[PDB]
Amino acid sequence: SRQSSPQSGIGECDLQRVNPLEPAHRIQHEAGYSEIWDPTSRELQCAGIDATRHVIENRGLFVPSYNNAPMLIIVVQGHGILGAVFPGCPETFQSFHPTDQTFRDQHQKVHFIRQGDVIALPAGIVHWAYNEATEKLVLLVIHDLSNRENQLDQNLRRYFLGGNQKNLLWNNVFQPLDPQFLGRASGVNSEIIKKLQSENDFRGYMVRVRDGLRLVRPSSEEGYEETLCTVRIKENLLNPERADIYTSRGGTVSTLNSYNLPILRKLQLSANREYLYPNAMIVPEWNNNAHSISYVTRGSGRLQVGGSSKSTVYDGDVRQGQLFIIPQNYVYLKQAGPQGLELYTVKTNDRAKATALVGRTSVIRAVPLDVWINVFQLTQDEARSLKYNREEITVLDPEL
Amino acid sequence: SRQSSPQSGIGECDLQRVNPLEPAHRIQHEAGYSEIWDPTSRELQCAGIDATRHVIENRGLFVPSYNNAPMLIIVVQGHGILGAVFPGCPETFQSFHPTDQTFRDQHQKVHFIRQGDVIALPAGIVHWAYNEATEKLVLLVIHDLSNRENQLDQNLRRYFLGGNQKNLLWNNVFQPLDPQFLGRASGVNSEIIKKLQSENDFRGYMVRVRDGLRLVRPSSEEGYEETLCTVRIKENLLNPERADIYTSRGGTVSTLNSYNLPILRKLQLSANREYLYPNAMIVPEWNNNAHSISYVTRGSGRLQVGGSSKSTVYDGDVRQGQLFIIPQNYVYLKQAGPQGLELYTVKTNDRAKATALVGRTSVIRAVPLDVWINVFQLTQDEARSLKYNREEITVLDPE
Amino acid sequence: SRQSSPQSGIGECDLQRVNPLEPAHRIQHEAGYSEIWDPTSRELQCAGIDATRHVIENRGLFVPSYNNAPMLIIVVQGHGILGAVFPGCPETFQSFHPTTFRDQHQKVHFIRQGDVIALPAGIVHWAYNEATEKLVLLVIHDLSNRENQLDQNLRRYFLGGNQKNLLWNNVFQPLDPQFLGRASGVNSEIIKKLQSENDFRGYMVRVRDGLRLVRPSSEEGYEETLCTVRIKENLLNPERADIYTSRGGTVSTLNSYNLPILRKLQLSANREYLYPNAMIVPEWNNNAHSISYVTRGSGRLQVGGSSKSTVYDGDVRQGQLFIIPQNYVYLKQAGPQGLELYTVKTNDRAKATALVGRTSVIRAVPLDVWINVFQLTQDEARSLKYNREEITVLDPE
Amino acid sequence: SRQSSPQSGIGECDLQRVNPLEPAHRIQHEAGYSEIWDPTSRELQCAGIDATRHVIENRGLFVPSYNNAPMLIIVVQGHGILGAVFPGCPETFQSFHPTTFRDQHQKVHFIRQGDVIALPAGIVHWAYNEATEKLVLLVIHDLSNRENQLDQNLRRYFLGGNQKNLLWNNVFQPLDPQFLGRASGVNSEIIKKLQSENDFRGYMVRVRDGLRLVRPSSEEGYEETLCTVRIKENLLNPERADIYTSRGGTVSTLNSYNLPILRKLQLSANREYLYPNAMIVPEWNNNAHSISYVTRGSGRLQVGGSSKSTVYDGDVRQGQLFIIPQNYVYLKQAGPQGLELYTVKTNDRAKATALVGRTSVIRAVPLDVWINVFQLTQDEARSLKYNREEITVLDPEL
Amino acid sequence: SRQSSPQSGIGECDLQRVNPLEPAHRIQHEAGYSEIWDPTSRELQCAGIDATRHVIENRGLFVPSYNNAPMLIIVVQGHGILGAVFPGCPETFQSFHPTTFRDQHQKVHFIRQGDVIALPAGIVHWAYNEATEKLVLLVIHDLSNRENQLDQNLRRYFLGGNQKNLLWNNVFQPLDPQFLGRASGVNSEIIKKLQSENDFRGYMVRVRDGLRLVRPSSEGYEETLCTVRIKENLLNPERADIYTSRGGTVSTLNSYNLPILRKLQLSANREYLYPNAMIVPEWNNNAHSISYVTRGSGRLQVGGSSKSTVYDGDVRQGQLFIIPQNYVYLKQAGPQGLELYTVKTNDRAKATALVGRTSVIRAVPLDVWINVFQLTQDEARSLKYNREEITVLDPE
Ligand SMILES: O=C(O)Cc1c[nH]c2ccccc12
Ligand SMILES: O=C(O)Cc1c[nH]c2ccccc12
Repeated sequence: SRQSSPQSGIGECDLQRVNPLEPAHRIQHEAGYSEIWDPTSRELQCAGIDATRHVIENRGLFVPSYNNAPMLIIVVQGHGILGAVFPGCPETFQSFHPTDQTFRDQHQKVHFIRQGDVIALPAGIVHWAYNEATEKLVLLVIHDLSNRENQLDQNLRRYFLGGNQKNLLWNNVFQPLDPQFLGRASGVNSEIIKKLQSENDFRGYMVRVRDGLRLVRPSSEEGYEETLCTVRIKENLLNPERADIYTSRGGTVSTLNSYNLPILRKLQLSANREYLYPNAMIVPEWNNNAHSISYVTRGSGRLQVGGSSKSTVYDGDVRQGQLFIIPQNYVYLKQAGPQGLELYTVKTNDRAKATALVGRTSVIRAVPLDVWINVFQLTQDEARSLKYNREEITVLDPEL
Repeated sequence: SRQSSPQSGIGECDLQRVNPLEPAHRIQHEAGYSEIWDPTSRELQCAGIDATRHVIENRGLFVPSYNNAPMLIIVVQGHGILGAVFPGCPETFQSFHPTDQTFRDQHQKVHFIRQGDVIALPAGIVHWAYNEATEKLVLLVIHDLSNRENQLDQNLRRYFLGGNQKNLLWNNVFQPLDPQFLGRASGVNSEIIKKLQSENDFRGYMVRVRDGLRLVRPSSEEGYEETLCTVRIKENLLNPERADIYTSRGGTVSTLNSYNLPILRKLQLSANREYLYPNAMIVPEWNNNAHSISYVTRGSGRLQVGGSSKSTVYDGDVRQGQLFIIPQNYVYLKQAGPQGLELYTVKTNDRAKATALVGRTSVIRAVPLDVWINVFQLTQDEARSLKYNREEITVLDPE
Repeated sequence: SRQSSPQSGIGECDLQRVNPLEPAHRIQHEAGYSEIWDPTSRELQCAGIDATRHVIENRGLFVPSYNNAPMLIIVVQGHGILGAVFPGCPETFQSFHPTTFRDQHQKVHFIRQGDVIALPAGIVHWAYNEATEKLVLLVIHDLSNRENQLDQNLRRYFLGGNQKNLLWNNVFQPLDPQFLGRASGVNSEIIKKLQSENDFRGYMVRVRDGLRLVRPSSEEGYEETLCTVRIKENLLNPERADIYTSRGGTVSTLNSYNLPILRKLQLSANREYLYPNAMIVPEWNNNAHSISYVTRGSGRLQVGGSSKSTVYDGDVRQGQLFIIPQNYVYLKQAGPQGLELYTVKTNDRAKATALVGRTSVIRAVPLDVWINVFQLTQDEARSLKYNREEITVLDPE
Repeated sequence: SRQSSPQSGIGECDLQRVNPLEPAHRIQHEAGYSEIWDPTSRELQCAGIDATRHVIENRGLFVPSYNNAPMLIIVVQGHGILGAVFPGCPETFQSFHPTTFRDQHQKVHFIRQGDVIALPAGIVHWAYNEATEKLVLLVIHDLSNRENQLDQNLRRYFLGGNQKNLLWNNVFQPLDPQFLGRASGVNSEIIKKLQSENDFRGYMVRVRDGLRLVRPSSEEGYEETLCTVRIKENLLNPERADIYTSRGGTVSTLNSYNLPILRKLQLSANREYLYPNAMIVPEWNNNAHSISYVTRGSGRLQVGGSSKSTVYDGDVRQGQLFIIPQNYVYLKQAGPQGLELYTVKTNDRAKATALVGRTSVIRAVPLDVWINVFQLTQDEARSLKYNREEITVLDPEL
Repeated sequence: SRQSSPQSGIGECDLQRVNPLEPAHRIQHEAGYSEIWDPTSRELQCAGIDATRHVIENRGLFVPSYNNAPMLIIVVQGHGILGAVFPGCPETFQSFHPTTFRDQHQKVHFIRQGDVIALPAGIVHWAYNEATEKLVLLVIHDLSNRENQLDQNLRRYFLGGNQKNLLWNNVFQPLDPQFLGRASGVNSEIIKKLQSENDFRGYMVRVRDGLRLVRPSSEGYEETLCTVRIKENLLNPERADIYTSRGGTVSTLNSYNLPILRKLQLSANREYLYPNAMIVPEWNNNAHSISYVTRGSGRLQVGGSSKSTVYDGDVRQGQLFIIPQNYVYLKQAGPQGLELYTVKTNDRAKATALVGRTSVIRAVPLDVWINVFQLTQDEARSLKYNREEITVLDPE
């Protein structure tokens, strides 16, 4: 129901330690593989999320599926096509030729995805993906299990329209049905339905399309179908020109919330891309209204996290390919190593905001100097230095 | 609190089986009876609902009560009068005559209910019902326990203003109170209060009104009181003319959501009525954003449900009087038997939507042909058959 | 996550007993103390709240902190200053002389007895007692609030402080002073002072010569809107009454039609003042739990629940907290000194349903329903409707 | 544009007189007629409305059309079929047999006396009368609505029709038949039929053989939500009453707490039924103009405005329209045959303020204010507050 | 005030004719020029809009200004940098070296051909051309918008500038320099530079060796409301929302795409038609349409309230045309195709089709049209079904 809770330490988010995490299981398909982070880790259970890394080979088709939880998809590498189906919307990508005959077809709009895209999809919505590039298409999918859109319980379901094998709730939805019953409903013979059920077809859930996928797509140009049915699903965060915060020699923050992408308001999710130059820092801070789930796409650095105890919750490296969860209100500091550091972060609220302890937007600045003089037993000059020594907002220059 | 959960990889809604459910327990009153579905069934626990079927006889008055959860009430049979009390609104049903005398009275608006009506009531609202007719008035009540309006825990409370019993949380709220204390508050003798407590009453919670209930109701015509206090509480779904989908020879769907009945937006519920002619079907589909709770009011059919396992969750018949629950995102197929099939369904969201696997609105059409060719290993002809063979939306013609 | 439940059919709110509660644990600081109600009590876990009574001595400073749950704060006694920081807003209380009165900071709030202050989760707040009498704050944290995505336990995360299972901590302590120093651009020895290790004054510190801040003197863009949100309203003046019955008393309600921030927080409050022997009509809360604190006097409280047996029937008095869950019927009568209560309710626009008086459910139902249900005569059923002509506050005559 | 104003204090609503009005022009069609109230009357200009009475005879089809202003349609008499088209919604009334009963189209609505129907600007609608008695539609268009970005004049754009300054036109006529034919994929002589070349039936045509529609038979995605929006509600049954005073009569209110589309449209309505000699309490509309149509009976209406002299004190009777602007005080009493009124108000959640009865402003103000303002005794002031125990509808024998 | 009306049965939008329009006036600057469409034209007064085309030369800086009306800006050609200031937001583009490379300013936006930028009334904005080719901005100001509480005329208030009936002014000129200097803490000689009264470069100035900005390069509320996206690019055929092979595309821009459009009550689209392709005949059900032809040409027919066509003729590159709410229209591309950018005066503006799968013809029962138009049943089926496209028609 709407009223759920995780499987399970005075409480499920009273974590004494957090660690960067790697995937715990790999599923092979014909045309790629899926790596799953352990859904039972305390970090993931506290954050209410699942995390998956799909790796789709060249000419690989990821079988359409729907989930019980909304998600953000980060395109980590590659480029391709994503489909998303809005039920009751007309098919507006149309070709009435020929009369390669598979070019005669009508379907819903398809989306051209590329590295740096963050794609937002509701629960219940069918989606699929196809890699048209030579390099692998790598999708990092964060499913928000605790979202109001999931009325089941705090476990991910993946319901596929097709597929078969080459504790997970992952299934071809046509399999548990009577093919004759489904056949009569669809107006097709039950042997067509047996092909939907994928009997004797063990390619997994990403299949190779040998000669390339044929679809209706716009060529070079050298009612509600216009509004609701056209909702923007993604935005690219990769261009440094898309930065919202920029400190020269320090790096960028590129935020993605419902002031940018409208569907995020319904989904109650946000994201960001942070790029740090070598040795640069993000100001120490906490998330005031959200958990943060970060994936390191490039580089490395040091992360320190503080919680409820006098002892540190984590103090160590993060590096490429790792995920890390920072719960709401835990304090954290990041510094890039010598190669820089690039992260994408999903946050469990729309309009997720952080509170800084350093810089022009700091809580230290906002409090009277004499409060800090008394609390910290500082002199006036020591407390001024605390307020004003860093003049940056959010992104710290390693050279100050 | 707001943060609750039921009694129940594995999860409370990870169901490998569902079955049609009949009531598990009957409570007999003087002027009718109440049948309760087992609240501990896995289906009900997952969907976060209770279900009750109240049968109110001729000249039967169902004692006023309030609950901790909002509800939809389906009028399965009969007709009668329903009261619902909005606190802080004035009494706008008014008679100043005479000077028999109980006709001199003021009370809030009463509602004239009939078969096919679906009535929506928030948590905490006092309501009551009466049957004027000779046929029984049958109300199917679906309480949404996981609703935000319920801050207590995932169990139904029934708090009656009167009544007496001769674990269910069903109680006459006056009984625990000190009658002297309540009488001093109310300005009445503590013996009137002991009549409110009804400690020696054997009639239960539906009482006979031998000579018929008298109230202030409009006669033949042959400020905030106009707006908030007037909120509409019901809509009738029975007329085929109220259909939103109609397929000749197949049947109708009549949907009830917040574009139809404004109070549903606040309650986060919606409802529909499906009528299938013999052997007709509703397209195979799943609910995107809600659980479904269906009650068979006439006829019979076959239902198949799929879930997360390669094996079916249910494949069998459904029959008049049975309740069945389909959780969010489970796929289901329905076909009417040889007498047709009528269902009313409550869904656990505002503007609940289904996604079809067949027909013009199908997800199959929406996806490029070549994806299906590749995924299912179909020919181009077979893929096109799959897209276009059924030209219906939602309700399938058996011919 | 967003989907949680307390450590608590036998639901967490199926309470066969309630009773008025006093705090169970006290924490001593240099400049006052903190009294905590037992967070494990069935009543508190049902209501989804934590309750704290902070007592701040003269010249005492309550170290800044933030929590995982929104709160209402009732100023039971005294007066003082309250800070609340909105991240990303500029410092608009400014002094540029001399060139610690040279400072810029956020707007500070002047608080006094009768104020109800509303703060979201995650916001840094602090408080200072200006007056000679103790400043007494009753804080109700709403743990089950949507703003709390962690679990159903309060975190108090302090910016400073140290000792003079609770999740109460100086957030600087678990960070590396050299790492935090580099980010802050200060020496690590300054960071060690933030960590307060060697400083054991607790979380309320004495300010010998009085706190110096930027405050407005006598006058004898987004900074103007979002950043200037109202955070409190005073409920004490009988003139702020919304319901008044002469010889009876007042109810002074605080909801989002009064204080806008309450809409986002999903909380409201009220102050009830009853003259000796007066009553609030019997009723139930139709969309909220109520958490009441008795600030003055005493009275009788009866609560009814799901059983034939009363859930409570007895005295309430000064200093006690009582919880009435959603839908439970209750009646209150003031004793011979009167009765003052402040109450917090777990909803935006919390509403009660009356069983007595001009807004009663009894009036709204047809007379012949009550005739038949209760086996009353017509005169008796009219008595029941009409004998009390008051709304909400009953006149002891 | 959005920023408009009428052709014509003394501002446009500083009205020294209001009168009940009758229609000023009749347009004859083949299969009925349309009666139009004078759009230049000061009352209609003030209220920002256009009022039309359409009379559709048996087997009369009112040609589909759309307007630049939203409307409330009151079914004064008869019953029939109404269609409204939501663009981009699928056709969910479907018949696949035989292999003009084989058709798909959008939902059609079965309309009857007492129905109030709400339609936005720009939506195509049409109606058909299958019954013996004439189908009588009173259409109130809200010209000043935000939905109308043109100017303060109604347009009536028909998809068909031709004559049997009003802006009333068959929209196909100003198009080039070759160009339109190419676009539609039909021969340009089919297009000439669309232009209703040589067809002079007006805008209600007779259906010689009766209309063949796909309509639900007896039962003895977005298409389910947005595309299903409720367009109407019946107000006629005394059981639907929101306010009832025995021997006095009823008020049945229609606003966005009842019919959700009204929120978007910023309109509301009500039906008032008064037994002989009964009254509606004197009052004013605090946030809307009122546009009332008398469907049955007769009565006395008095209106007060900004001057010492009454704005109107006189009879109203069946078939008359009367406009009461925002904040003008009014009182109504039924005649010896009772009085039935349907009223449109220019706001979502239109409310009135009562000078008499339990909801009155008199009750809300301290007694001593009225003692001092009116120079009454304490007893006279209590009489004023309390002599009428009714809310809104007054008992002629209280 | 909020209650206004344009300068001058009969009504301001009862148009018997519409025409494609070109600018009526050209204002030269040092580093570009501005072309203004006649604001008294019946079409523009009906639609409640002004239209301007600014052409900015290489290394030209368009002086910052603010207006009383919200606008959509179409980047017709070129690329550059646009600034927009949100008052009360912090400067988050920051350089602290050397110790004018050392500066802090608000975010700057990299604009390019195909971008549609949305700006509220009252917001200071400015633009600079990075490239060799001219930067060409087509600006549609929505005068009738609720954001304009003044009256139905555009004001252009510049922070600088001076000449090289329009309400176009350097806001510092009417101020006393001593008084403004005292407030600003600067000498009155700086304020006289602000006033620019002996500067004859106009409102677009040449920046000799490039503008020095803090901008990214080799790779609280400040993160939310201060970040609001102001633009979306419509040029890529892949951004298309409606696509008919051999016909063209429609790429729509409304508040389900770009959140700020909800507050502004505006939307836009780009239409690209292959040679001889059509958009289905239709009307705008809830807005006026203001179309600018960026490429190519075509035939446009418009119908209104009479039996006489309102317009039937060609539209060509560089021309603006207005279709009021509810007027019916048909468009066909000429032999080079047609590209249009359109601004519509509503949030979530929608059109109704007379042809194709979404048509009103399909939604109405067959027998209604059989009776209205005196068609055979086969004719009326042809009328519903002969075009199976939605919105964009295949010329074959
Ligand atoms: O109306 C039609 O003929 C096509 C159409 C419009 N909206 C639709 C949604 C789903 C499937 C088809 C359609
Ligand atoms: O812009 C500035 O220079 C100051 C400023 C404006 N808004 C702010 C928000 C937080 C901190 C500083 C500022």
